Amino acid sequence: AKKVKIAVDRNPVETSFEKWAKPGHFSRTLSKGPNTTTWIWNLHADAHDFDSHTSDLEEISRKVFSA
Amino acid sequence: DRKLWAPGVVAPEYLKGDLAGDYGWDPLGLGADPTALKWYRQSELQHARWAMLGVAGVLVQEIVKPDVYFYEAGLPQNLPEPFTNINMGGLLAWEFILMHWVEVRRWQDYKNFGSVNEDPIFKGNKVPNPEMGYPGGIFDPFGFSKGNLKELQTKEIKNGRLAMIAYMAFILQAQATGKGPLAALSAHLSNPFGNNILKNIGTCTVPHSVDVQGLTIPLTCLWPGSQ
Amino acid sequence: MKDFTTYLSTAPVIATIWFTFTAGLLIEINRYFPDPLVFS
Amino acid sequence: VRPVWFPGNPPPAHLDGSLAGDYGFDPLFLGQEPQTLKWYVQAELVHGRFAMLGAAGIILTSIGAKVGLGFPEWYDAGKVVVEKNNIDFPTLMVIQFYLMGWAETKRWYDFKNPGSQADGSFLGFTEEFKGLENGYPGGRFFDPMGLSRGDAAKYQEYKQKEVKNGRLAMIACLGFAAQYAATGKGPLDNLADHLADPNHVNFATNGVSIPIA
Amino acid sequence: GITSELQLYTTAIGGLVMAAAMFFAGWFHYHKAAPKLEWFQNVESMLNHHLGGLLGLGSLAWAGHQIHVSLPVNKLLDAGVDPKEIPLPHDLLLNRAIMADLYPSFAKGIAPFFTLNWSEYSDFLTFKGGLNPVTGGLWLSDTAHHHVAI
Amino acid sequence: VDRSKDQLYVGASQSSLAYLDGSLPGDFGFDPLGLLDPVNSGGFIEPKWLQYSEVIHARWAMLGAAGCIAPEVLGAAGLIPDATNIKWFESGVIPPAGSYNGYWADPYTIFFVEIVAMQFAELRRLQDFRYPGSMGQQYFLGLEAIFKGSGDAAYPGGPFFNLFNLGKTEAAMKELKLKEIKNGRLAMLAMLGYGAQAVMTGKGPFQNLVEHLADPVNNNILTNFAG
Ligand code: CHL
Ligand code: CLA
Ligand code: CLA
Ligand code: CLA
Ligand code: CLA
Ligand code: CLA
Ligand SMILES: CC(/C=C/C=C(C)/C=C/[C@@]12O[C@]1(C)C[C@@H](O)CC2(C)C)=C\C=C\C=C(C)\C=C\C=C(C)\C=C\[C@@]12O[C@]1(C)C[C@@H](O)CC2(C)C
Repeated sequence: AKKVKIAVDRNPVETSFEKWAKPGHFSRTLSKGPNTTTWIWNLHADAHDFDSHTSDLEEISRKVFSA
Repeated sequence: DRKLWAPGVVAPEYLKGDLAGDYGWDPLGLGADPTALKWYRQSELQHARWAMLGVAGVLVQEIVKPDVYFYEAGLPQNLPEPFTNINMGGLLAWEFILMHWVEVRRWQDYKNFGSVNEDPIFKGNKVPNPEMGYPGGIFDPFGFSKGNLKELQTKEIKNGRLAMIAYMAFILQAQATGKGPLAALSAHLSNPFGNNILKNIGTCTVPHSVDVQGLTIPLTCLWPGSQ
Repeated sequence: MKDFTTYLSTAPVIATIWFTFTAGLLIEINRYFPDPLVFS
Repeated sequence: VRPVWFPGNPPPAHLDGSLAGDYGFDPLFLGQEPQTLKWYVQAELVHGRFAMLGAAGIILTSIGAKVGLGFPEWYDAGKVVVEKNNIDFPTLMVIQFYLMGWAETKRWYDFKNPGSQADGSFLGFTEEFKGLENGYPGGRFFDPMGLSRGDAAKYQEYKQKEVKNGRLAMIACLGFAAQYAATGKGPLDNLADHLADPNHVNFATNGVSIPIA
Repeated sequence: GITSELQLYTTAIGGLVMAAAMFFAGWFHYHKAAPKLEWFQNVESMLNHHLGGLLGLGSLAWAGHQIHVSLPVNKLLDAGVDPKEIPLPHDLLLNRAIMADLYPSFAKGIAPFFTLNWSEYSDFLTFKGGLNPVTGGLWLSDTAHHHVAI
Repeated sequence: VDRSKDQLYVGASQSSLAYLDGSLPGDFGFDPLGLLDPVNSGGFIEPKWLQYSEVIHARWAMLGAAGCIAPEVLGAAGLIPDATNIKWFESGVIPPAGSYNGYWADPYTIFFVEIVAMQFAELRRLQDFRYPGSMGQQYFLGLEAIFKGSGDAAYPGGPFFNLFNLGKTEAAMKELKLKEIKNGRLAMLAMLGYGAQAVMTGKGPFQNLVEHLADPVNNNILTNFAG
């Protein structure tokens, strides 16, 4: 009988432009940077595929809610 | 062990009875800075001493000349016959020159205690000036300073504080009722209930502005009373 | 601020500013010199 | 320790109080990079110094207008001066950019390479253009009275005074523009109106600043 | 019931404030206070709020606008009144006398609602069906009873 | 919500007793929605902000409840001129409902002074919540001496906000806080009553009370649905 209640985590992530300057940060494969033009398309194709960036359901849900 | 302004209230640390008339009253904590407390103490003496002259002048002037209505006594046409309609510009010139000298001397004493005791023109003359704000000497010809000076300082400040409250009562009463202090007192006695603050508070009897020898001077009441 | 200016240096941001500038220049020229067909 | 624009908020790391007029006000972190902060420190001083000249000039001429000496309002002086004196505006504009361009280019390459303008290239002057600090030329031309070469403690006090009067002047010059747009009258014309009836004559009643009024 | 470009302008400004609020909420609920996984899995609670709270109160609130703003304004517009001469929506809200002229049921206040004399509101809660002959669209009185029922 | 006093109110639940241990003032166990649960709290929904907000709402509501009816009571007793016997919603706060001409300035001119004054009062109060004790450090004309706080945001204390240092003992202070919260909660309901009664009847709170006493059966919420 888990009670229905508000549950959050405080300051889960930091607000910084650091990752805005590192394309592909969300994915392990693309984080290394481009070697072929195929990398550029892969960046946009997998940007919103949250379920493949992380295997954590909680992290996926939080991105969906804010998106 | 001295009595305080209210029962069962802790006095501030910096108020330990050194100064006269010390009830440990400082809700805004303006005396926390030791240097600021000295300056505010001087201004309390200035307001206390000027206010006492103000209250005495209004009351005595009312008795001798009931019709002058001190609030309007500043107008040149209301001045005594020798000075009636004197040029206010020249009259102000005397006050500025004379008060600028006297007040700068008092100010320099505060900045550097004991520097301005000696007379500038006639060498040799000096005042004791035992404490700041209490020059003594020529300012105390009768020598009342000798004796229990601490008690006299207490009497001065307590009467001076009462004068400050009393004088601003004269101003607000004149603005609201248009009568001097004694005149308003007589009015209350005649009709205590019909004539009191509950009725007069809503009216301000001061004109918006006056013309003093061709110069327009703005005037105001201390509250937005119904003109 | 260093990272933010790095973000503005990314290819999509530069292209947007560059073509916004390039387009604006061409649009403004045709506003003051309408209908250019021959150098003359 | 030192006072800040928002009491209780710690000052930013990149603002350590060394600069004049530092109150730790940089909410957008525009000057986080040390080299960019030098550029803005000088930009603020140049903006502040021009505003002080502008505000003093606008105020003085406005007093001339009210007293009746015949001065035009600051927003009409340009047209009056050109027409009355028969001056060709494009020639006057060009002359300004030659004189400003030469003087302001020298200030530009002293920022890039400090001390470069004091090499004697310009008419043999070798010490009047060396520069003392960033934004503070010094020297016997820009500082003839040597108030920057006397007491060190008081010179730091003046730097505080210069920036704060400069910031105040910058705000005032914005007030002149905003007041003219809202009211259409001169600076001191607005001041006279406010003193007449302060309660019923101000921005909340001009019918523009608060449209919902 | 929009009759002036001022009313359109105010909605646009409100739209931008809502847009700013939406972007703040996204930042807030990801970088500041992010709900946990157990929060997202209250499907029973979410349906209750989204059925009675989002759709339910949303329909009731819009019925309030139609009953108090759309119906009076469109009744006068169809009658041929010049748009600039129509009463403003807040005048209709504050003055029950004006509403009574258009719809006499308003003269009785909300007592019929609580006394279950719902037939008193037949003049503005209709079930006509068909299309309004003057404008060729559905009766707004029908549309109001629709959103009240919904 | 059980009226009056009691150990627990009607809505008290075993779930809410987990964290409601009587430490807070007016802690009667009433939290059916469990908004004060410490576990996994964040944002504004946390015990410290919610308890702080209730006190702030209580104090504003108490001033509002007494201030939204005093003009009518004083006007009814003849202690103020009839020109100022005005319903709370016809003072000027809602011009469409009614506005009063006769203030010293246009109501928008007065509002700007309200904005500036409340910016200082409210942002300084906030900074003591974010950084406890921070308002007693930076110079503020010597007034920082009285803004040092007491560690608990809702109860600053100090020489001014605790002018007469009441509740010196721990037991006494708890009773005062409880009395403050109950009066504050009662005033919050009274203010909601003023707002609801204004819409339903269109009259002032004092008028509604007088009418109810006249014919209690013929004057109540049920009869006001229609007129
Ligand atoms: C190759 C050509 C060449 C170019 C493009 C430049 C360009 C420049 N030089 Mg120059 N220089 C050049 C050759 C040389 N310069 C110098 C030595 C210098 C020095 C020492 C300096 C410059 C500076 C400058 C800059 C002035 C900016 C400005 O607004 O000037 C505005 C121009 C003027 C005010 C003068 C021209 C005005 C007008 C066109 C002519 C008017 C003539 C009439 C007789 C006027 C009479 C008016 C009276 C009667 C009221 C500019 C970037 C200055 C600078 O910015 O340094 C950082 C500077 O200090 N140059 C020498 C000698 C070694 C050169 C030799 O070839
Ligand atoms: C919360 C207090 C309060 C407020 C905000 C107002 C506001 C107003 N009053 Mg009212 N008034 C009040 C209380 C208040 N009054 C009381 C208690 C009395 C009885 C003494 C009056 C008697 C009164 C009169 C006779 C008139 C007004 C008028 C006015 C207007 C301002 C102009 C004026 O002359 O005011 C003057 C009013 C005052 C200076 C009262 C100040 C009260 C302070 C703020 C509260 C503390 C008072 C304290 C308990 C001492 C009371 C007296 C004492 C002897 C016991 C304005 C609408 C005027 C009006 O109607 O204009 C159309 C007007 O003519 N008021
Ligand atoms: C200035 C504020 C700010 C800053 C500095 C950050 C910083 C960060 N955020 Mg956060 N975020 C913010 C605001 C901010 N966020 C807001 C307002 C929201 C609500 C939407 C979010 C929601 C959010 C999520 C859900 C996530 C982050 C993440 C991140 C990280 C990487 C973000 C990135 O790479 O962006 C660079 C990306 C862009 C510049 C794209 C911008 C997209 C926006 C929505 C505009 C869309 C325009 C649209 C396409 C227009 C039509 C196009 C057409 C005309 C062609 C980083 C720590 C990620 C993270 O932490 O991963 C581990 C992550 O998953 N943020
Ligand atoms: C959500 C939809 C909605 C809303 C918001 C309204 C709103 C309104 N209707 Mg409408 N109505 C609706 C749906 C709605 N209606 C529906 C579905 C029907 C069909 C059955 C009707 C049928 C209907 C009729 C027949 C009438 C209304 C009327 C009214 C008005 C008065 C109601 C009344 O007496 O309230 C009584 C009291 C309250 C609602 C409580 C008010 C509580 C306030 C806001 C509390 C404020 C507290 C706060 C702390 C105080 C401020 C403090 C601050 C300033 C410091 C009001 C504007 C009446 C009217 O005047 O029409 C012109 C009317 O006669 N309605
Ligand atoms: C899809 C929408 C959505 C959802 C599901 C949530 C969910 C949540 N929010 Mg978030 N939030 C949203 C939108 C949403 N938010 C938006 C748009 C904003 C920007 C304004 C915020 C700003 C925000 C903050 C600042 C906080 C939350 C918090 C919370 C949590 C508790 C919410 C709660 O109990 O509220 C119950 C509601 C109230 C207490 C307030 C009720 C009154 C509000 C102010 C207005 C409601 C208007 C109403 C819908 C329409 C009225 C119609 C008419 C009468 C005018 C929870 C995880 C809190 C948190 O993190 O807790 C851990 C928290 O601190 N949210
Ligand atoms: C949240 C609190 C609150 C608010 C916002 C209001 C707001 C209002 N009240 Mg209400 N009121 C309240 C609480 C409140 N009241 C309470 C608790 C009471 C019971 C005591 C009253 C009793 C009351 C009455 C009896 C009247 C109002 C009136 C008013 C209106 C005019 C206000 C005015 O003119 O003030 C005047 C402004 C002040 C009192 C502040 C003066 C500020 C100066 C700068 C102070 C200077 C001090 C001086 C230098 C040194 C001290 C001097 C002193 C020792 C003599 C306004 C809508 C009036 C109204 O409705 O008129 C139509 C009215 O008649 N109120
Ligand atoms: C100087 C003065 C009056 C001077 C009057 C003079 C010269 C009058 C002269 C004339 O009248 C004559 C004779 C005749 C007329 O024909 C002409 C004039 C010219 C009109 C009054 C001061 C009057 C001064 C007053 C009333 C000051 C009151 C201060 C108070 C209450 C401060 C309280 C606190 O600051 C503390 C101490 C500590 C903090 O912690 C808490 C708070 C509460 C902030």
